Amino acid sequence: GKRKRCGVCEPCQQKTNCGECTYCKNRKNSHQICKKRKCEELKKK
DNA sequence: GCCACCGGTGGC
DNA sequence: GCCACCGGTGGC
Ligand SMILES: [Zn+2]
Ligand SMILES: [Zn+2]
Repeated sequence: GKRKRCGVCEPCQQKTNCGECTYCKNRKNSHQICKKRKCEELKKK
């Protein structure tokens, strides 16, 4: 295996959740990070 | 065929 | 136990 976030992309440097995406609005049930914090390198295969 | 997203689970 | 990657696929 599993890749780790890069830690330096703009999403990785975000310090707070966007509060408006589907994953933010469903935080208590979602297994997914805020769409605005998802690492740009993890979006690539 | 695309892609948002469910949910199993690896890594800590 | 929590976080959130990632395989698979429902819904389009
Ligand atoms: Zn968000
Ligand atoms: Zn990153």
